[PDB]
Amino acid sequence: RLYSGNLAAFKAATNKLFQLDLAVIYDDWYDAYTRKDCIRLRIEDRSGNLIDTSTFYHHDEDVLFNMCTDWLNHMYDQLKDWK
Amino acid sequence: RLYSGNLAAFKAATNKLFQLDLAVIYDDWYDAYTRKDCIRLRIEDRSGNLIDTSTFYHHDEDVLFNMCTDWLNHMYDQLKDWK
Amino acid sequence: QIDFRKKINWHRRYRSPQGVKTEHEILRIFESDRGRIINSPAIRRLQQKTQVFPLEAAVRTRLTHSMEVQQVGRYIAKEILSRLKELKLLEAYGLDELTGPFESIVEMSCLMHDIGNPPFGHFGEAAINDWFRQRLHPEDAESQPLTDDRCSVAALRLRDGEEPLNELRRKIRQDLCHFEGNAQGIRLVHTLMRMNLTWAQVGGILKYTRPAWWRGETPETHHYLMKKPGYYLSEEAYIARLRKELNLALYSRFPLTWIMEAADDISYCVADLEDAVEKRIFTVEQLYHHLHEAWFSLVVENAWEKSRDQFFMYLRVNTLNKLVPYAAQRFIDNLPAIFAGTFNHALLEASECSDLLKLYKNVAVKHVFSHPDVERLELQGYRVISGLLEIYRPLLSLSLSDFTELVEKVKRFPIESRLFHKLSTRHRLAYVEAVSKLPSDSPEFPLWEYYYRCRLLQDYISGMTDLYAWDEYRRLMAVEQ
Amino acid sequence: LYSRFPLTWIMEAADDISYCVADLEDAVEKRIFTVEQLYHHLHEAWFSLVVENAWEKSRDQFFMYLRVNTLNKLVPYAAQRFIDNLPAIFAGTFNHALLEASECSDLLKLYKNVAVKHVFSHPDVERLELQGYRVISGLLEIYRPLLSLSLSDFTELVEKVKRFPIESRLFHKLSTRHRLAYVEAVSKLPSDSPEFPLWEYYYRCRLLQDYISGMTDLYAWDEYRRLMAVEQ
Repeated sequence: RLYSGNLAAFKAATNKLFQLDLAVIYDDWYDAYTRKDCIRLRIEDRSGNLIDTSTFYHHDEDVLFNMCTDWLNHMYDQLKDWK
Repeated sequence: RLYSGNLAAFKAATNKLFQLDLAVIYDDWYDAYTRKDCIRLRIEDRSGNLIDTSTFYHHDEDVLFNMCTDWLNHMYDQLKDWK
Repeated sequence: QIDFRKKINWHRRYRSPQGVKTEHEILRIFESDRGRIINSPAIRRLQQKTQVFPLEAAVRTRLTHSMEVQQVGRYIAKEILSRLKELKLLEAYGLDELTGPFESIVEMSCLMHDIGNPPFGHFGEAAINDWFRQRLHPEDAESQPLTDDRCSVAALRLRDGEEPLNELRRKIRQDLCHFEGNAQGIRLVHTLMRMNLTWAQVGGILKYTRPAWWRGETPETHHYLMKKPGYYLSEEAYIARLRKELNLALYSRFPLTWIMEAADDISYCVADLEDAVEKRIFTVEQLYHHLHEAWFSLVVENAWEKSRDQFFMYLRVNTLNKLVPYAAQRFIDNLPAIFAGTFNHALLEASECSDLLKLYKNVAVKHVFSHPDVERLELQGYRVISGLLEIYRPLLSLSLSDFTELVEKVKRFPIESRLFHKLSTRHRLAYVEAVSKLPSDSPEFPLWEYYYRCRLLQDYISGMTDLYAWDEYRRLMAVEQ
Repeated sequence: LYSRFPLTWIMEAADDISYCVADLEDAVEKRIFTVEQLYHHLHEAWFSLVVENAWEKSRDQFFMYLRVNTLNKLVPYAAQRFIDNLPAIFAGTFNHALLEASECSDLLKLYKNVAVKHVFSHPDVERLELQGYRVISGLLEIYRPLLSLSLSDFTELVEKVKRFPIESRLFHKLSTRHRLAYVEAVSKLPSDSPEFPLWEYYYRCRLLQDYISGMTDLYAWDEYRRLMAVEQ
């Protein structure tokens, strides 16, 4: 199963994004065609407009959560220069 | 027996009066001549001087507490214009 | 004009029997309603809730007390019908072919009086009310927006600069801190169990008429009928239609309810006293001494002198033969006001009946309710309810998106998902149906969703027994395996 | 750096097969559901060879037949995966697992999802999971006062106190091996660098975590009730 520390890091990244006056939308499912699990994240604002949306595929959830957290930190660095 | 919400409303009115730098004195008994219960309230100040005093009679305590709370709110509106 | 055909309605909310019907079909309808009421899990839950003493001996539960209330109500209804038939007013009042429904409705209303109380009774309601009062602070919304709003919910704060949304926050905040047994009973009979009772049967259990979201003073012409909350905000629409089905004005009451109330006032005294003897607290001699000191001649002297398990069987009968005809005559004398629904008094509320009832009540308060065991049970129940609410608190701290996602299926909320799965199926289905009908675009969606989440929590907490809640409280605290 | 010892791969593979099948069997032994429901759920959540042979040759001895077929289908695949990618494994940089699109993944996922649907959702597991969380949190809260002391106070407490009764009793409640490990770890530190308090706090927290993690379920549960004055 998923390790607790990875979930904690993902939650910390989500809270950091939310404190930046942004909205994080999380969706997930499984794709049997590719035999993997898929997670899509859609970033928004206080008005509810899409900014960045990306989907990740993997067969192990520990790597998937790490990739998602890395992407969230990358966007936070990008959009935290200002605004 | 007395319903909890009525007692809570009476306590809230008492606290509102007390925060207004006033003193609320409560006395109660039963009158067998009229076959009812009597509650007298005496409002005071930081010095200990009577301002308004009234007594209510009823056979059911739920109505009695409602009347007392209504009177307390009426005086609070009267004397909260100023002082 | 008095016509009881406009008040005894046998229609239903779903799959209602339309058309014309005879006496036999109507009687079969009401027998079917009895069949649904008697065979319900709520009654079997009443089987294991305490009345005064802890559940062990042959002490009484809620069910046996309901069985006395039912008998008294049926006897009063029969006396009223007989007295009306003697005076040749039975056919002029529209009751010629409706006596059976009359008695059945009164009996079933008396049976469903205690269907909606929470575990531990008066001390359960107090705990729920104080917990939610601490969480919401309804006294800070009575006027224009403040800067010192102590509410702990962001969406329920009164943020100055918007008056249409504020009215709704005020209503929800005031409603959520007025849990009451009868309102929960109405909600249980209609929404949670889905029994589909007739309109008259549902109206028979509407005891008080004050809305739960009421703020301020009540009119002087209804100060008795509005001394307690009557229904919640989630049933308002329902109640509206109920009035249209029974020709009831605003803040009015269904006639037969009066009779039921009367019954709940007689048994309330005498039964408790008997149990005090059975638990070896004091004895018959002390009973008479305390009664005589706290004081009449007829009942007390006959009971004390003809006696020198069979003493109480003689004491009840005399009290019933002294009280029931008085209630019947009070019902018949003020019949137009009761049929209008505006009678602002009770049937038994300066005669000797009030004195005898007060005698029994004060003796019971002096010698029974002051025992240490009752007092200890009362404190323990308060603490248990508070602890359960504290345990389930994390479900109320989530967000709209998180709770919505949790309902549809999670990997990010293990503890919350397990806590949610611990709830019952019926309550979750009720939440789903309630939330589905809401418009998903209005700015009022979060307010209603929070209201229904709190309603779900209160239904779960109030749907337990004393023993089940106690055991679950020790299990969730890791005190017992 | 960041490399792995070859044989570890094999061990990981094993931890992935048993992980499914065993759990399923226990569900039957605790009287949760039965064989017929097993096949129905498997068929609904879905292969021909193993499942059909197991279901048809069967009409305590069903599982003894189900294991063998799964082993004879899975072990040679793992052996061939080990041998095929041997240089990368010997280098220590193989960034995959042995059993990670063949039918083996599908069969393992079938077993796993059936177990998640019908076994891990039972109320008892869920209740035990909440109770364990609360017990561990309570034990940490109870032993918190040991972490609020100072360097001098804890050092004096280790060497022998009259000023810290509760703390001394709590410290004496710990095991001998953990305290000896703390003593040896702290002795080697330079006693003059400005980094001494940091390392001492790190090793104190390590001592607490070793003590907490060195218990059994029953021992921790009983100790938690004893320290809370719930049982004598």
